[PDB]
Amino acid sequence: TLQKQQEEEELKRKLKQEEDEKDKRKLIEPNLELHEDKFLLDLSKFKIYYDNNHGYEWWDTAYL
Amino acid sequence: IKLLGRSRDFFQQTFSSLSGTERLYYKYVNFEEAIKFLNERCLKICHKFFLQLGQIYHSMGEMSRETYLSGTRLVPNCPLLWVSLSKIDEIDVRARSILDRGLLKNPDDVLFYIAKIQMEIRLGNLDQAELLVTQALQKFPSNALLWVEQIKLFKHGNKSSLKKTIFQDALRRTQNDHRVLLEIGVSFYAEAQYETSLKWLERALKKCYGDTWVWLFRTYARLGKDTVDLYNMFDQCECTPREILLRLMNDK
Amino acid sequence: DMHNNSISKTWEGYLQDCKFKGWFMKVCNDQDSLLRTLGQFDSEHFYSP
Amino acid sequence: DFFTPATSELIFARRFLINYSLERSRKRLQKEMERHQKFNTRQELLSRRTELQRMANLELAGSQLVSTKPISAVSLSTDDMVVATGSWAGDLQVLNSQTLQPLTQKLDSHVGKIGAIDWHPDSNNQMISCAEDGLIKNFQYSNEEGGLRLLGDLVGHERRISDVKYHPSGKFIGSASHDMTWRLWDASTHQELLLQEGHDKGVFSLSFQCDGSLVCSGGMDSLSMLWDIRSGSKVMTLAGHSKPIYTVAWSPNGYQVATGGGDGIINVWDIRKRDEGQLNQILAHRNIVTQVRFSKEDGGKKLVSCGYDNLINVYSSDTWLKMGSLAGHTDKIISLDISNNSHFLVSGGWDRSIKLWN
Amino acid sequence: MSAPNPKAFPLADAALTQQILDVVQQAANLRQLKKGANEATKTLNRGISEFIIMAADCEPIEILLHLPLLCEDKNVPYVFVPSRVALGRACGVSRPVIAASITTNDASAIKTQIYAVKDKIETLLI
Repeated sequence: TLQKQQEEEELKRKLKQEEDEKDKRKLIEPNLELHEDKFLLDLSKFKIYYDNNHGYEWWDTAYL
Repeated sequence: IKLLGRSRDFFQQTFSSLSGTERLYYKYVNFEEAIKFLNERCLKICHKFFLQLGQIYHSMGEMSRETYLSGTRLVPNCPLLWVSLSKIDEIDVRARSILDRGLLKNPDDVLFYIAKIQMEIRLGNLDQAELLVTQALQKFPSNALLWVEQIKLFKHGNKSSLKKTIFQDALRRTQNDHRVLLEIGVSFYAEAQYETSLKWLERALKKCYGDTWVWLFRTYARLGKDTVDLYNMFDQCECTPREILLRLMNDK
Repeated sequence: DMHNNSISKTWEGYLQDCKFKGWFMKVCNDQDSLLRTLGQFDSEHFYSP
Repeated sequence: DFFTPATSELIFARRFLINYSLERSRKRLQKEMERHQKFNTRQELLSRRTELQRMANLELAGSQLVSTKPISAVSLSTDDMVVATGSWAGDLQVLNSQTLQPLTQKLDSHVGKIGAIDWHPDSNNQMISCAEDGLIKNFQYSNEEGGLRLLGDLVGHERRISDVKYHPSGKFIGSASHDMTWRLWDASTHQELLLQEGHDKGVFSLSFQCDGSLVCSGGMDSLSMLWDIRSGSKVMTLAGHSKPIYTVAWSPNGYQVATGGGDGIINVWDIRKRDEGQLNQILAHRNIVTQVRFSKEDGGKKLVSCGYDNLINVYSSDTWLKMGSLAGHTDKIISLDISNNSHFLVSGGWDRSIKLWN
Repeated sequence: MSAPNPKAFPLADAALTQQILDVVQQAANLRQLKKGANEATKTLNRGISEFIIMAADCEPIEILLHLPLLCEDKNVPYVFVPSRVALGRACGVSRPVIAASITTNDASAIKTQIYAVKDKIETLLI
């Protein structure tokens, strides 16, 4: 009789997983193809560049 | 019921309880019909029904160009959809982009060019029309009508030399085609030397169609007297047709 | 049933240096290992989602 | 190699540049800093998506006729109210943007083939045009007058001058031609401040930056060569291209640049990262590329590309995914600009119309 | 070579130049070619031309310099190849030939080679 309970466990778990997926989809709705990763703003690199410069771009840093 | 109708609405109604059928029916409902089309048509190609619509509103009048905007966007093949739509919008140009819009959708057909040419001609600037011609003609060239406007463009086309040679090639490329033959004979006519035109005129007639005859009898109208017999050939070329010929004759 | 199957040109053009020594047809099941498979030749962008 | 100083006062100008540069850039960079703070992923994720449809939306409204020749250069005065249109006829004129009916006035230049025509950065009553003859032109567009008129003349390219641009200052102008030298002039006095060398073929195209410090220099050798102005220092130089570069496009970002040319492929050169984030290849059209633009306001998001493909494109500033193509024309497409408000699109071409887009 | 004429607009390089002249000579054998300035000029007004070629080494350059102007008007691709004598040999003529013109035909067997060349031409014109 273990076949019935087992199939309920596997099937229900798979459904729960896929539903978690689509839930993440409409939830975000960075995606993947959307690559939205590159829309994100990292204070890390931008900043550490910023004061890393002597503070003004990297271009004219030579002068002052 | 047609030639009899030509001199029976109900018999078509019971014969109707009994797609070009309901079409000719709509043609009957013409001389108001708004319900007849908005119902008998709404079952139903459809493009002719659009035409008749924008004709109705057209003599009425904007809702016309509205419904063109409808059928056009619904069925982008028969050009006269746009040709009309534009042809209104031009008079109120924005019209071009309407032309081009529909064009790029086939585009690859024939007419839309001709449309665009004539629209420029009608509007002005023959000079671009030259371009449009030469382009579509490079593409197509076995297409006659192109050669027609090519020829018209020398009426006031004011480049005098090549007309000879062009009449030449316009002939030979096209497997000499009656429509051109006319157009040549005309360009003689609207200038002079009406007899010169004749050999062309008849020369096409042997390939026949009304678009000539009116000219033919304008030529006679400048010379004349063969009038009576050739009416037989007209009787072979087929409604009040004698009304038509004599009608358009009066235009000139 | 291929009547749904459709082929179309994307484009054609020039390239600084070919990273292809020889021509191989293959599969990568996802888009990712597929796009990555392009990206080993740095070719990812050639595909249009 | 030769590094030869001369003619101070431009160094003075360079002095000027520095002060103008750092400030704006600083402020600009600072502002970009601010945005990092906000983040809010799902805002952008929606907003981007929204714009996508509008971009997919855009349609031709009405076109026009202008001249009988290909229409070589179009543009908008910064107010987005008028189109500067020059062309192979050697003719200029200015048209009503939103609308297109007929025009302000059609004045024929004294030159016969017109590379590009460009608006003063502020007053917006003034234009500049690069020519076939080796002459550059400043004009006055008068009010709603047809008052297109000489504001002056500029001299000394011995080839066709393929491009000219106002420096975001407005005192400074540049021209890339063929003579394999790109020149930087004072607007006001109408005087050359610079003759730059260093392209092994003609110098085809030109771009400044928002911050005004960098001028990217496009050339006919497929080498996009970058220049600090104030020092006249070649900084970085970019071969992504086989066959000559045509459009040198610049982001309002000020840290990014696009290029297009004979290859039929666009590169996105992102500057600062400089190790490899470098370029990114956009397979672009086919059949060359003519002009490329970022949305002027908004820092640039959308990319607009005009090739001979007869199409015109829309690219995302980051995925650089091809979003949509717009069937615009019967013929090949020589030039384009875009509403600073990003709601319209103006193209011109061989087919000789000038077409407006939604 | 020499300092090429600043009036010379699009000027093919070698690898193209080959493909061009080779198409010319490929044409003369079918006498789908038409040679010489005046007779190019005819072909244009008649509108039957495919593309053009013009010797850019020519003596005073204006003598053909209407041809470009005429061509934008009729909208036809046109090039300059650097060596006239080369063009001359390539056309079947023993003697300098300043400008020469392909013509139009459908059944023309080469028709492809022609097209592919027009393609590679317009690419130059900006």
